[PDB]
This record gives sequence, C-alpha cells and structure tokens, in this order.
Amino acid sequence: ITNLCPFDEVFNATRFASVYAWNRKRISNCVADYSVLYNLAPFFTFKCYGVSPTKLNDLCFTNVYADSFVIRGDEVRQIAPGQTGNIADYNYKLPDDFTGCVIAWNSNKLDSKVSGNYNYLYRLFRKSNLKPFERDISTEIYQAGNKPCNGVAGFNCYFPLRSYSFRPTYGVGHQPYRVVVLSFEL
Amino acid sequence: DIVLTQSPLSLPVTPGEPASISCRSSQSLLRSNGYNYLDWYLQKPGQSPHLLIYLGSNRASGVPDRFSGSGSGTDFTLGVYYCMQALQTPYTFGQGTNLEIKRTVAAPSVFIFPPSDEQLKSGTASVVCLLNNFYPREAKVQWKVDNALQSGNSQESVTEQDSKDSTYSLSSTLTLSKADYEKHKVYACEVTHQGLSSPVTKSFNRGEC
Amino acid sequence: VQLVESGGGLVKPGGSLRLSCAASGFSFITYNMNWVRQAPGKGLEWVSSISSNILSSTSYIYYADSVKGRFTISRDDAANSLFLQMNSLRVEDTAQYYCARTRSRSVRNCTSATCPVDAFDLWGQGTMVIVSSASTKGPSVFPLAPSSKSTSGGTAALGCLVKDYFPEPVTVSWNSGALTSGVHTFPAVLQSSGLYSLSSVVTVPSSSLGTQTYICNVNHKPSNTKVDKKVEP
Ligand SMILES: *[C@@H]1O[C@H](CO)[C@@H](O)[C@H](O)[C@H]1NC(C)=O
Repeated sequence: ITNLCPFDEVFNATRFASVYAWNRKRISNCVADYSVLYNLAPFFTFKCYGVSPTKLNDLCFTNVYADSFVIRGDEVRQIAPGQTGNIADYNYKLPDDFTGCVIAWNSNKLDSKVSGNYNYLYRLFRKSNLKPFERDISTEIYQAGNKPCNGVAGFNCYFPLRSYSFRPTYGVGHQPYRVVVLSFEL
Repeated sequence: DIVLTQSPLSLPVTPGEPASISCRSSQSLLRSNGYNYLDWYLQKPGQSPHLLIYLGSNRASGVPDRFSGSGSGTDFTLGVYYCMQALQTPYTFGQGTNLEIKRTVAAPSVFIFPPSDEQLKSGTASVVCLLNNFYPREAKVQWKVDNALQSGNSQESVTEQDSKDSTYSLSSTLTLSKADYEKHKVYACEVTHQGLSSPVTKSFNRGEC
Repeated sequence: VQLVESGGGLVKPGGSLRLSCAASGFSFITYNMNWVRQAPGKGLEWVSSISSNILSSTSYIYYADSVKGRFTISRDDAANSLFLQMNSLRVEDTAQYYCARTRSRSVRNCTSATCPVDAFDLWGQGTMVIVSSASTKGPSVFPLAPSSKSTSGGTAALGCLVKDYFPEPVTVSWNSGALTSGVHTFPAVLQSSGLYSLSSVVTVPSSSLGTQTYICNVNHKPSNTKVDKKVEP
C-alpha cells in the first residue's frame, strides 16, 4: 500500500481554531515521511517523549490524532504529560502515559494584523478541572460566589472566555505561536 | 407590542438639587429572581449615546455616582433620556425627555424681514418672523394676514442649548406663492410669552424697502 | 473598543444600500449585538438583531414588526466585519443608524421568536442614510431687509437665508468667521417637496449700518458651490 497521506492541510491552513475549540481529525491507511518538518527557520525543538524523532520513520502505528491551536509566548513549555497551571488544567490536558509530542513554531508574520487581533480566545475560569483529551466549548456563565448570575455581567459574574492580544510590536514572550499536537498509539 | 410613556415632558434643572424622571410601562418586568429589565440612556447633543444605568437598580461603568437607579415592578424613577423594555421583540424608547437648565424669565424680541425684490420675481414669497432669548415652549406663534388666521403653512425650528448665556432662539418661516402675496399688503406675526402681561403685535406693509 | 462604520449615501427607494460596520480593540466573534436606527425627528427605535456564531449553535435572527422579513442582515467572523443589506426603501425609512453592541456576552432562555438582553454598553458613530427621489440642487442665498424695533432702537438684526439646497449638511460662515457675536444656527426642516430651508441671522447694533460691510459665505461640499452675497438695507 502506497498513498499520499494528507499531512499538508493539518498545519498549512489559512486560519486556525481557538485554544478551547481545537479540531480533532483522524487519518488512517497512509504513510508519510517526517523530513518535511525542517523547512521553517523559527522551528522549535521537538522535545519528544517516549519515541525519538530520529526513529520516527521505520516505526509503524495504527492511527494519527492531530489537533492544532494558536497560543501566546512562554506557553509551549506548559504542554506536558505531568504539569499544572492555567492553560493546562482548563483548556488542554495531556495524559501522563501518553506517547507522542507537539510541534510548535513562531507565527508572528501570519496570525497578527496591524490592528488588535482577537480572533483567538482561551478559557481561564472554570469550576473544576477537566480530564485529559477533552474539549469543552460552552458559553455558560459561572458564579464566583453566592450570586446567581443568570447571564448578567457584573460583580462575581465573569465570562470564562477571554481574547488574546496579538500585535507585531509585542515581544518574543507575547508573540503568537502555532502549535499542532501529534499522538502515537500502538 | 407595548408603548413606554414618560410623565415629565420638560422640567427645569439646577446643579443644587438632583432631578427626577420616570418611565411608565404597561407590563410586568419582574420575570424571575426580581430582575427588572429596564435601562436608562444619556445622549449628548451630536454624540453617540452610551449606557449609565442598566437592569433597573443596578449601575454600570462611567457613572458619576449621582444618577442612582431606583424602581421596582412597573414603576421606575431616576440632553435627552430614554428607557428600555427587554421582554418582547420591540424595544420601545423615550419620546421627549429633553432635560434643560433652569433659566431666568426673559422677554423675547419679535422681528420681521420683508422679502427681497429678487425673491418676488421667483414666484415664491417667503417671510420669516422670529424671536430670541426667551424661556422655551412658546410654539403658539401664528401668522396673520389682514386679521385672518392661516394654518398648515408655517414651520418652526428650535436650536440647541448654548454655553454662553443658555438662551434659545426659534425661527418661524412662512411660505406663499406670488399670486397669494400680491393680493395682500398687511402681514403680521403674534408673539406670546408667560413673562409678558400682554401679547406684542408687529406688523408691516408692502411699499417700502 | 470603539465602533467605526461607513457606507451612508443618497439612496433611491428600492435597490440596495451598502452598509458595513467594523470592530477594533475588542473581540467581535463572541459578542451578540444588533442595530439601532434613530430618525432625525423622533427618538431611537429598534430595527433588527442577530445572534453570535460561537454563543449558540443555532443562529437567532430577529427583526422589528414593521420590517419583519424586509431586511436581510448578517455578520462575518473574518476581518471583524458586520454587514447590512437592503432590498427596498421608503421615503419614511430615513434615519441615523448606530452600530449597537451589547454587554450580555451570552445567550440563554432565547427561542426563535424572542431573546432578552440586559443593556447596550457602547454605541458606535452614526451614519447619514438619507432617501430622496429628487436629485441634487444647487444652493441659493437670498439677503433680507433689516429692521430695528426690538432690543432697543439701536439694534438691527439681519441675516442670510438659503433656499432650495441639497443635501442637508451645509456650512455658513459670517464675515469669514470674524463676526461670532450673536450667531445662531438652526437645523434643517423637511418640506413636502423634499427640499430644505434654513436661515442664518447675526444680531448687530444698528449704529454701524452704513459703514460696516456684511458678507455671508455658504459652504456646500456635495454641491461644490461657493456663493458670496452682500446684504444692504
Ligand atoms: C506548507 O506550505 C509551505 C509553503 O507553501 C510548503 O513549503 C510546505 O511544504 C507545506 N507543508 C507541507 C507538509 O507540504
């Protein structure tokens, strides 16, 4: 069996989804070499767990689970199997025994306009943490106390979703980053 | 679906004491948990209106901590001002609030301008009698021709509030054709006021520049 | 944070009108908002509504009773653009349209026929949407004869009035802006023929009626007409 696996549109799309609304896609019965991921100069380290990036061609597996999102700077280090924080316990959590790694690179020249860009949103208020490999897209308000907020903005009533601020004049630690997650299972 | 009416059409205001306006509804807006659905808006002259008091007794950002929100059930009590109804699809607004400042009673100045000779050959004769510096609300200015009352041909324009001496100025224009103007010679306008014991009559005749 | 919009112009009854709104400084795709139109004569009035894309899976569109089904509006997530299309216009449909925006940021207990919201936190700059079957007319300024009866015998009020001009925005200057004492301006009044009439009068003492020169300048940018006319008693 020899066919061209669609590994191009997974991270070459014009517009990506939000952090809380990452898209899950499934591809099977396909082969693809991993040498195409060295084209970008600002490409970050693979820092892969379990399976080395060197021996990623001869190994054969079952399925590919790929999801992508756009996050700010100083945020790719929080994507770990065992980790805690804001974006890890609320939007995307990874299993401790999960085998695979992420792919990240700088995207300041694409996901940034001359005005304020707020098309990417992330959630930072939740009542409880989420299980790994769960997407929670919802606009239901939360209560910060005893006040029964029935969808009214005010004291102790805040929306979980907040919009990122991306500008070309911002620093390295606030630049947007295009991150696509790869998962390998046998 | 419903109509929201405001009791005070026009009241004077002073910086010494707060004012009071009310919006009257015809349906209950309590809904659940006592959440009254009625807003209040403040509109500057020639500017986009913003939000000051919302959801009845609750307050929003940008308040000067003076326009306190009070009201329960179908009764509420706090440029131009408007109120919102948030129960059905039509959002009824306020009609004619127009908060203006208290001013001393001043006698108005009646003036008349005869039409020019250039306007006579155009087939249309326009004569405007206006008045200036006087407490508002004297729109009962009438145009009289040879002791006869005419209606439906007079238009009145009202200017906004100035910051120099806070005095309005209303202009009442009257338009007739040349055929109706050449058949009459005496034209007069009546000016009335609450500060005048008797109305003042100003008249002129055709034949002089 | 502010809302900027444009696209207003002279529209014949019928046809289509291009009205667009833009958002900057805040998130656009997570906000439920609507449109608010204000007639020049009366106050504000509600026209339509549109639900957000990510707020609810099923989009909710609402319209006023007078324009139920007549207006077709939509929003675009890309480039922060909000649109408003037209199909038929009436002579009583003129107003000033405001880009309304709500602070609710959520939708609940809303059906396909009704949806309550709390308030509108911010409103953008309005657009001048005016309908007129007639075309553009050139302005004409007509002097008037002064009189000196009121405000004592030594004061005579005279002015320059404009008739048969189009459109509504017109600028009048007195003595090239030097004479600013006693200047008043009135807003436009609509006649039955669709034209406009206005007067501009500056109060002056009557002791300088034979020496001081009075000139009135009319500025009309859409008509591109500059007329200077002298007034004499
Ligand atoms: C993505 O697009 C770039 C530019 O067209 C191209 O160089 C690159 O090979 C593409 N990625 C893949 C996986 O084909």
